[PDB]
Amino acid sequence: ASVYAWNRKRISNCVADYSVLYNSASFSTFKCYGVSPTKLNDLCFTNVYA
Amino acid sequence: SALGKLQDVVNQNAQALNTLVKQLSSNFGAISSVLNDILSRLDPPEAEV
Repeated sequence: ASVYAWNRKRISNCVADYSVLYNSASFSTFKCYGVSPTKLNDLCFTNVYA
Repeated sequence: SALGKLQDVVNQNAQALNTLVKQLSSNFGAISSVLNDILSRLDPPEAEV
């Protein structure tokens, strides 16, 4: 979707494996602000909005 | 209330200790007031900050 009509997608009740997401080498941009990118595999979240 | 002086000493010490314990719940401008949260959340560069 475009910028003005940005979609909000609920990610919940799921087992998250961010290791494979981080191991990808075809990302133009990659940065995290409020949490370390490699620490997402230990913490537990909910209501993850994409 | 005839024994007010001793009770005031006890109460002053109790309030001081309670305030000292309560100060651990303040983040002092950090993202969290809990060290463990920052340890398990952040990258040591800014975790140090």
